Amino acid sequence: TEQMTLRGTLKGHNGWVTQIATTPQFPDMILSASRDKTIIMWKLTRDETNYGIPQRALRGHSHFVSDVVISSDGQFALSGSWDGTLRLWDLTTGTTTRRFVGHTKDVLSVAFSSDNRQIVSGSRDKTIKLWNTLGVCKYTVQDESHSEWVSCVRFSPNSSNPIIVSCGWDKLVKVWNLANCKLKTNHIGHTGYLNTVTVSPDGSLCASGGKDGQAMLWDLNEGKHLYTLDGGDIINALCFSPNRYWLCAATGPSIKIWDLEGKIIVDELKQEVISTSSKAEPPQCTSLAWSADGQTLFAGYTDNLVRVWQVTI
Amino acid sequence: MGRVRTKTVKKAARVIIEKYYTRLGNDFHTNKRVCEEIAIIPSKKLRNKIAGYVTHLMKRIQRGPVRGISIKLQEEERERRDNYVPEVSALDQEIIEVDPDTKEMLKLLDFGSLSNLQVTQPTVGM
Amino acid sequence: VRHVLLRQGVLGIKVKIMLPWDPSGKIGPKKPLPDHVSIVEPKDEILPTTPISEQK
RNA sequence: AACGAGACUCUGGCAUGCUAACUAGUUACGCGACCCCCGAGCGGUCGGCGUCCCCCAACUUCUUAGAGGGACAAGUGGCGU
Ligand SMILES: [Mg+2]
Ligand SMILES: [Mg+2]
Ligand SMILES: [Mg+2]
Ligand SMILES: [Mg+2]
Ligand SMILES: [Mg+2]
Repeated sequence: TEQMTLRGTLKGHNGWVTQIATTPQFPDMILSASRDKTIIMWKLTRDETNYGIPQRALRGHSHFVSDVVISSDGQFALSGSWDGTLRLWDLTTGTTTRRFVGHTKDVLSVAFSSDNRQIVSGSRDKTIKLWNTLGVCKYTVQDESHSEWVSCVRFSPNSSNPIIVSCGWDKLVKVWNLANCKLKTNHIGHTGYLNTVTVSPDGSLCASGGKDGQAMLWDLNEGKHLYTLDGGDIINALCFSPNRYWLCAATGPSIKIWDLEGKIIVDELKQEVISTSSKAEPPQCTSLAWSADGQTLFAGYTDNLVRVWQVTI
Repeated sequence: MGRVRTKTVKKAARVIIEKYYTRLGNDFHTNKRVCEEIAIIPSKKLRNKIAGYVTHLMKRIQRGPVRGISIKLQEEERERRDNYVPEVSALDQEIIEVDPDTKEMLKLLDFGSLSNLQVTQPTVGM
Repeated sequence: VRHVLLRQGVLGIKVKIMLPWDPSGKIGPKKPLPDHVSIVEPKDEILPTTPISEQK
């Protein structure tokens, strides 16, 4: 029985951890963005003494850091912030070499092209925006778009047809046709605003979630609601596994993992008992990201910690 | 210090929750943005205090109902408990039995079944 | 404020008027009174929803 | 329901984030010049002192002043019908 166990904890932050990034070129490096205006590049000494140490602390931002994603080669980081800007760092020195300016309001998420030639972002402005790596705004989808905050957009690692998926607060999913930027299809349902959306490595699914508490699956060429997984309280962020047919979801206080063959819980990852005197005793989980290995996941919580979980038999 | 919110801060925060309840989560910095979008608060200082009472009220409403806010999702669970209760499919039954001075109250109204008898301890209460 | 001369000394006049919040206009001022929060609310939210998927 | 209280307006405290500056600068060197060996060196070079002179160099940390951001009893623990 493939079962997750608490491997170790990472510590050193000063606010909520809101995103974690990983890349196969470097297995010892991990990038975590936070709610204290800074992002942290770690140095994973896998010794159980402390599973890691903060290597470098990138700075320069005026508000919360909502999203972060590494380049395809592991040398550039792109981060998007509530101050309404994106910064393209340089994960050797620091020194943001390029920055992007135009969203009127908080940037809620950003995504990177697998050939590192297009950048997409969505915002409280109610708009999707597409950019060159020189920071010129290439296109703005103000029409045809959501009517509320564009909470998360993603790039499809598809073979040839370039399409981007979007999930917002008007409780819709919208798939786009690149090179013409018209709405391919919609996906309706989802009573409650939406928090994330994420596609499988090959691209056939979009495990989306939100206030409904449930994770819906969708089809990328057929265009049907495949099925719903019932999650419980609320779904902060969802992620497919790199090397298996698994989906992991971060429910409120605890993580849930599903096998899609027969649509069944593998396990719920909890945390330990505490003597806290209150409603919402658990710090909630915010965002989680598999490794490139497929042998460990990190998940960031609302108590300034990043916890590491490892698979065992 | 003080920190006693005025009635113009405790009435915004009451209307807002009624209208927009499904946006107002449980953290302060997201509410500080939702409130800024939905209503027109003509100051930063007032906006923050309104969005700071909204969070108090939200934490309280994730327990039992509060007596100033009528939200849709919490009416129906009371409407249920008024439509019927989980206790019985029978009535509380007609098959119930009583004691003297009522047998003669019925003897002058003509009943004849399903009763009992016990002449009570022989002087008034003590 | 004004003065008035009558054959028995002077009277004074004071008049104060409160302008009625002309939005963007010229009859009164913009920028309503500070303690004037106002909440807007739309409709047409029909929740009836089974996961249908339109295609363009 | 109205006024007063409060909200409000100015000011003080924080931004190595933005806007941008020979009527504010800094760092660099293009400099060069003065002076001392004051240290490697010798005295130059390596360096040290400069409200000494420059740049059609790079930038905005210090200066100036505009737009936004930030604090809410918001988080955690007690006392509160
Ligand atoms: Mg003040
Ligand atoms: Mg000052
Ligand atoms: Mg000087
Ligand atoms: Mg200001
Ligand atoms: Mg308390």
